[PDB]
Amino acid sequence: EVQLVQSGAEVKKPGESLKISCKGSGYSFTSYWIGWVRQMPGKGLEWMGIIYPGDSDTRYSPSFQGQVTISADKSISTAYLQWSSLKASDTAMYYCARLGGRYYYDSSGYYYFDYWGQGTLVTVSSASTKGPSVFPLAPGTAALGCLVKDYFPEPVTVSWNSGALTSGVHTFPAVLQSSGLYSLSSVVTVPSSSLGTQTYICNVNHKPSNTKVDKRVEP
Amino acid sequence: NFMLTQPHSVSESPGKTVTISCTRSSGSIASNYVQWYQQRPGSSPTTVIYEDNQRPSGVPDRFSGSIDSSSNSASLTISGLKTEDEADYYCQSYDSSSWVFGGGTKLTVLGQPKAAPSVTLFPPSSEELQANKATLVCLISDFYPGAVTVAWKADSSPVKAGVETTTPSKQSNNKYAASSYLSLTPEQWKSHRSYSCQVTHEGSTVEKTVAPTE
Repeated sequence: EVQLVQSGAEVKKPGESLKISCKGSGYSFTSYWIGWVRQMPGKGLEWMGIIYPGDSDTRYSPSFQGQVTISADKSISTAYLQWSSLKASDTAMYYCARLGGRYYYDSSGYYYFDYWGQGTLVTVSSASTKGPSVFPLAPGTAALGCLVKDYFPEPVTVSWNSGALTSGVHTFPAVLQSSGLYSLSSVVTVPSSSLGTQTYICNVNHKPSNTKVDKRVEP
Repeated sequence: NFMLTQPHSVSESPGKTVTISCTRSSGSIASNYVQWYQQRPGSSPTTVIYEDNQRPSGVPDRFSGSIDSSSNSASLTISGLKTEDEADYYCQSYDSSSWVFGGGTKLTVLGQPKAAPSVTLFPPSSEELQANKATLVCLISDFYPGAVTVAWKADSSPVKAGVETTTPSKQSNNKYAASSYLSLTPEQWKSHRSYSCQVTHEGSTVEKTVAPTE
């Protein structure tokens, strides 16, 4: 009937301290190693460290030693992970998991993580509101577009020729950069013959910063 | 003490069979037992195989594991592929002191034909360069399955500093799209003969190149 229930999602800012929790029910919390695992956006699982709640015996992965702090409060079956000073690069999902995985031949040893917490998404950003900077991307069929660069927060609207032009428009999902800001590109595919006799203008609106830019994209 | 390397992605049709390798970088793969975890989007991970080839209760016999000593690799095999098998799969092993996870392998259960990605690459605009900044824009679209690897090149040399890459996203037509950005100073852009965007999809690479001499 085992359950690892972690604390809620965190919206935090660089330089702030953070302490998230994992609470174990349905088993002897002092009888199992509890592990912490990181997973950054769109990336893989990295082991962070492990603790034996019975006596706070703690060990860290070398790639995390002294970067983070792991502890436990056995009286309430709760394990903790803790940063004294967050970086935006600490933005990730974090799981706790029970080291309950056994192999038959060994009645003492414990080798793998069997039960996992639900996860605690941690978002960290020092970015304040900022309007985008727009740049033109110049050209049987041709391609032209707009670079919408360095803005916060989402969303930002992009249209072409005040909305008149929809066919061949592909506005790409924005990239989230390590600076905390977003960028995206909008691209429209048009017949090359029209290049000389038709004007193409991208219209960018970003409400939070009241930014409104019109970029002509020329050959 | 080691790494576990898996393919970025694999795919097959419903009913067919597929295999994910996991290769140990250093020391024998048979030195320490391997686990395989399934992870669905949103969901937390679930053990599918442990102790090289054992199945946790409730894991269908379609899932199995093996060890290849000659290639120092572990493998997850899934036969009788069903659409719900679509997930990320991580191998996992032990150092005798530290837990090691594989990079992860996106498994796609095919629902439409494979589709090579269209790649469009744009150089810095004259206007952006005027601002003392420089951005290479590589737009990737219409690729299925939705898994790509993007490499940037200055001449021949790889570039990873100043690279921002999104995860793929579903387009309106059910295929996928992604974009990658390379940030340069105008001088870095001016002082190379060319820059290239490299998009690996299902084994083959698609490429586009721009140069500051137009």
